[PDB]
Amino acid sequence: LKVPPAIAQFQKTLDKNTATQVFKLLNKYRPETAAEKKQRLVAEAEAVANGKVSKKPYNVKYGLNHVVALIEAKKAKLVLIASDVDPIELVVFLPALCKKMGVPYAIVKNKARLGTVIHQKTAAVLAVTEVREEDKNELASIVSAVDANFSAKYDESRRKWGG
Amino acid sequence: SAGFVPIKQKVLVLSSRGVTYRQRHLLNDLVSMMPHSKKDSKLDSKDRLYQLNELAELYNCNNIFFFESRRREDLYLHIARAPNGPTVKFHVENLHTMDELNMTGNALKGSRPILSFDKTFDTAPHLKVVKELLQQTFGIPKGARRSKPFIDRVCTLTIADGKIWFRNYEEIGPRFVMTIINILEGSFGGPVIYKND
Amino acid sequence: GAYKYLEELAKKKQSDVNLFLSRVRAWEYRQMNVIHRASRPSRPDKARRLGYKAKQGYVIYRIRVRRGRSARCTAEERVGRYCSNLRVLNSYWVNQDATYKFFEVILVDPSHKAIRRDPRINWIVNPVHKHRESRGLTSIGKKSRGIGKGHRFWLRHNTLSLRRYR
Amino acid sequence: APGLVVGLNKGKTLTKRQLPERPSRRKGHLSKRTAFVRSIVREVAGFAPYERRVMELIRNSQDKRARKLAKKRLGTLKRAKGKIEELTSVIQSSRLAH
Amino acid sequence: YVKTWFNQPGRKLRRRQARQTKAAKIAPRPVEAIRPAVKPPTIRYNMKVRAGRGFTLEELKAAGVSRRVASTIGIPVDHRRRNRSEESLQRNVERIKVYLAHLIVFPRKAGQPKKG
Amino acid sequence: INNTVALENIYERIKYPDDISFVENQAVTTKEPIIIENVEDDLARELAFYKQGVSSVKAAFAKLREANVLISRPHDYFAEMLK
Amino acid sequence: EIDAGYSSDSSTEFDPYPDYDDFFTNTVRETPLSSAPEPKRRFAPSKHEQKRILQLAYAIRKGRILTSEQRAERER
Amino acid sequence: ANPRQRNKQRSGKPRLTRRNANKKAKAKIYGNFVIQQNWDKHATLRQNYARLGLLATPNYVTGGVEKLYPDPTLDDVLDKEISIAPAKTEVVRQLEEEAVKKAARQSNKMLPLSAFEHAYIQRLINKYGTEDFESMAKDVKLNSKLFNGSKLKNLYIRMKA
RNA sequence: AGAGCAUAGCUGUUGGGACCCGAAAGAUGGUGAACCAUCUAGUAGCUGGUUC
RNA sequence: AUUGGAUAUGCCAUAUAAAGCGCUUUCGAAGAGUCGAGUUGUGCAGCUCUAAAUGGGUGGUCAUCUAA
RNA sequence: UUGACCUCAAAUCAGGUAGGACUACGCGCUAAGCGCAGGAAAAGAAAAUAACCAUGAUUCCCUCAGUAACGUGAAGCGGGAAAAGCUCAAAUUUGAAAUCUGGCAACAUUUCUUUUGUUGUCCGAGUUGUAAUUUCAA
Repeated sequence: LKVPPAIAQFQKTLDKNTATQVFKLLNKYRPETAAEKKQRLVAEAEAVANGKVSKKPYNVKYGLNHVVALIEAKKAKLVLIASDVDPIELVVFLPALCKKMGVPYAIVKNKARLGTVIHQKTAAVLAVTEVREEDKNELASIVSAVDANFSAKYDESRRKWGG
Repeated sequence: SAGFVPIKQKVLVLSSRGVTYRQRHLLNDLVSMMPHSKKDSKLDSKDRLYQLNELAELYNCNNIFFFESRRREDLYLHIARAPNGPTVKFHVENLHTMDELNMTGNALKGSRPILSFDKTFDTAPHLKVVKELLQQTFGIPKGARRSKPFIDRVCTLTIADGKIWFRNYEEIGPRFVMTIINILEGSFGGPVIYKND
Repeated sequence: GAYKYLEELAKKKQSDVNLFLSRVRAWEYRQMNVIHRASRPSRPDKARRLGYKAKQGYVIYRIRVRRGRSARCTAEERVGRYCSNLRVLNSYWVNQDATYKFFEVILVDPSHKAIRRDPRINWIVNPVHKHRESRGLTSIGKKSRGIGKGHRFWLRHNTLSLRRYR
Repeated sequence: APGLVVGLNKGKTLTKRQLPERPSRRKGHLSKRTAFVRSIVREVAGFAPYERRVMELIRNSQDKRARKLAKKRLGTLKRAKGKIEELTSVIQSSRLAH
Repeated sequence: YVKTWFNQPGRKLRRRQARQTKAAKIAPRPVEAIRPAVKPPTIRYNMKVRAGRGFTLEELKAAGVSRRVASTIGIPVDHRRRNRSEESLQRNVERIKVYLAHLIVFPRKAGQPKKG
Repeated sequence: INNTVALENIYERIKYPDDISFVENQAVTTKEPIIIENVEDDLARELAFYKQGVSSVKAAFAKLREANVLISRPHDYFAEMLK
Repeated sequence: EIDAGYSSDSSTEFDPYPDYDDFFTNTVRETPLSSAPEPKRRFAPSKHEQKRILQLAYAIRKGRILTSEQRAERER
Repeated sequence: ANPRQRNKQRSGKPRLTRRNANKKAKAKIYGNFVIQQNWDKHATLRQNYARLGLLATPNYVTGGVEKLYPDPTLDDVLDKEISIAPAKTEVVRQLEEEAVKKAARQSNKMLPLSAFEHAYIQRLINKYGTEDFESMAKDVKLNSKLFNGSKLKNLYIRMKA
């Protein structure tokens, strides 16, 4: 058949170098594991039991409903969509929603790579909303690359029927 | 444009939600009686009758036949002229369909019938309008599609005890007690100008 | 979040996105058995509003019925006999073509402790809920027998009630 | 005394009350979020084959034919009027950016 | 088929015992809940007063019984019914007031954790 | 209600052209009122209707013959009947 | 008026693969989609872990949970 | 008649005869203790309620009652405050007092503070005072849990006791 | 310047299997290569009978 | 001897918690091959088409409900 | 060359469950046939009536009423029995998946050495969404 433009736009993913750079920044903001989080809580629990303030965390945002609500909140600075969601309808609107709400987005390879970042088997989509001040330049540099290598590229190919 | 091969008269026949087998068969018989009736689908709205002109304009009909079955118990028939025109609301009772055994007539489809009207219609100006509207509608205009040059039926309307008896003769079969309810000056709108009482 | 987007997309069914998916997915569904297990619902929004939770004990089964009883009613019954250790929760239309109508059936495992201990789905463990599809007790079973509230919707008639003092 | 009297009558004196509106009656009110979602999905999903036919008929100023198709397609003039008005808005919005 | 009424007095007795059983369980409190007084909905019966289902949310607000604690003391709440006239409001607000006048609610044990 | 002046004006405005042929107009409205006062009874109403129909048929047949309208249905010419 | 005419196609007797059309996302929305006020909870330390910390402390006090020092020294 | 029923007649095994047929048997009152100690096990619940001075129904009665002996405005119905009602019998008086006394025993609804709460409110108090709770709420360095001025007032009021 | 309402009895009559017995069928579901079980107390102007 | 729901009382109680009702210069999501329309068979089902957002359903512009 | 995920398989792997009978009463498909339940079932908290001074889930009884409607044959109201209300989907927990099955190890507990749990730990499920909060009466 002839793939519609909204479904063909997923075949033109993000390239080697930019994806590797994107995942390098994501891996500095991975969420905290279930095994580690318990250790952090029992450390704080033991501190309060013997005798007795912290800072807000900084981790990448995941979850389809959570991220879509972050795009519509104009909070997400970068949205990374898996290219192989089994029901494609789950993300078929995400590129158009990101275009409408002025968010930089990219379609990257494999849900597992996004899944690995957040200690899950699979992640449909990932969003970066806030980064540490030390890495504001790195996120800004990556977003520029996504604009140049994903949004500036293709562009016309996402409006043409695929296949 | 305005219209190609313009036939003088066309008829738009509708029914409301809440119609019955006796009522539908009556609607089918009248639609089959005349070839310039454009049978259409129900009107889901029983409130904004002003949209009826939109159906008439779209379907290129000038005569509107709307069936309103209130309480799905009594049949009210509105006859109106699509461009402005007077809207006349009628009552229908004593249903006889094509399956009844007193039926003995058989006419020809598309044959233009002869219009015979009661002389009491000329006694009152509102009865003149009702008689005038009926002849322009039942009377099949010349050049109508699926119309035959033969003549095989005559429609007889007699005003007995204030109620019109519409009988078609070769009895053709359509039987009902035609009773006037009221008259609206506009196309399904405007102030009421006549109450039959 | 995105479940609102999924449902408004489902409304447009002849749309370019949906028509291409309906044709493609109908092909893949026809290549399988008549009744086959689905890893996840193909319309996760419809399953979710009908009762599906992504937890152990809930099962999705896809079935195809010959187009032209209600097909949706027949989908529930045939899946009910196939997975007879499960209770049928609900069922929803997913796909169709010129020959087949495709339905997905939500079933729960009544013997699973995660279902046996959820007070929200506890109710289906009780034996009064064996074969709700076999008795017209599902959503499309209830509608089929005109069960509802209104004026649109037998022993009491024919009996002669003879009272003690009469 | 804590008992009820059943039958008889009560003071026919009347004093009307203006009751507020119930939250169930709020249904059918368009939301800002639902308007946004429906416009996004309208764009993404594309248009039905009969919606394309209607939009091209409107494009060539064949409005009478366009309404005849939509009314036969959907099934009512009321649905046809809304579909024509929605697709006409789409045509104007697309014509702005096309 | 004939429905024969030979169990008319055996039903009568069974219903009395169900009342007796219901009391035995909650004997200090009435065997039936209280009901509002409502006017039947027609031109034929609107001059009668009959028992309703439950009290409206305007009636409970005016009396002083929040819709949560209303059911716990045997006051039914009908959310569907409303008060189109002040007569129905004041007739049933007074009914709740009289019922609360005769009410003896027995205190319950409340958890009192040792710490703060 | 019953605005006679308005109703008469509407009737005249929407009046069909009398210049149309009798066969073309297909109207047999005469001047002598064939209306039985006892039309409540079935027999009197049927007789009055039959008399009006007979007069209408005779007038139409004479007009059809004058206007060369073959009102006689031909057996060879087969067409779908109304009933 | 109506003229009771018959349409040229009255019953009484094209780029199947068009390009994507941006009639809605051609312009960027400036403001958030929801006007719901921000809850205070997002500006405060989480009550989820505070609930979890307190019930971890209780098990530490009751000896159900081996403390980090006791568990670490037990590994040796 | 039935084969299952002939199965039992033709076998020497006894039936599972259970003797639980007690007619005129009324249910015995558990639930309350004051009601149990003043319940005539013969009389009906209507009679027992009426003798005890209670109401069996707060509504009407759908039949004639037993007669044994030949016995010889909006603002006013909304702001009125009925002052309870007298207790006709001694059982109702006994129920009334025990409920009042039981309230007195369990009358300390007020809560003490804890170590965390006391240091939280005290630290806010020393810096901001004991009257400006609005400015207390708007502080974030000390009011880490981000309590509003109404929860701070309850902490301050509760700390004294 | 109201005579009805209820209950019971007798009598008549209408519908229920309908005073008792007796009529060629057919249907649903089975058995054996027609039979069997329900429907069925099938259909009555008729036959025979109908008790001090 | 098995247990019901209560009562009295002891010991624990993760309350840095969880509620009800005051207020609002803040918000308020609501179920689609469904509803509906056309046509056949026995409201329901088949088949063709197929929606909306103060909308939709059902009654007399009003009332009343708020489906899938 | 390795690993992650996906999809499909195998096992006399571990733990379960289904069938058949009864069927007076229940609920379905099509008296009979067929399917499926329980101690009752079904129904059930209005996309319900009404046109009033309005009513208020369901079921049952009386009445409406042999009425309306088109010989068939109700229903609103009215009298009574019993009365009980709620759960989700759709809004980010986002200052923290707060959620859950299982294995193992302890402990407790029993209509019961037969039952049923608690705590700890490890894996798995789950961000394609498990909890809390919310259900328009808001």
